[PDB]
Amino acid sequence: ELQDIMTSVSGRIPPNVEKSIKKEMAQYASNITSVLCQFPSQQIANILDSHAATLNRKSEREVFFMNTQ
Amino acid sequence: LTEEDGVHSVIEENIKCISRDYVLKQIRSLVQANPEVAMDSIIHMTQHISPTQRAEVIRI
Repeated sequence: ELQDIMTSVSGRIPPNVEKSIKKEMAQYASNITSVLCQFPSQQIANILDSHAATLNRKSEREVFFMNTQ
Repeated sequence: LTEEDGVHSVIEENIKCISRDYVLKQIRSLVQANPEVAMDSIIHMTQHISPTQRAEVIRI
């Protein structure tokens, strides 16, 4: 499902952040079938919010806010 | 400070032991606030030493 949205949000995208998430889903794939694999939800979100840290001074954000939504 | 990348002192080692001790206590406190988490903390903890680690627990 995070694939499927991420297939459906190839645009609207910061490729840096995309490269981060798409890497680490890739490494959901690497760490899956372990007894101990969880999604690093908080990591991706927080990272994204690094880029909220950088974007948010501008109100430039209603496509972006609603994609980050 | 003469021996860098050589024969080091044990006072240095001792200081490292306190560092070890101090980190360990931090964790004690940490578990104290949130003891329920150990297992999940452990699954990752087991990612290392694990077969032997299974040996003592299985002993238990």
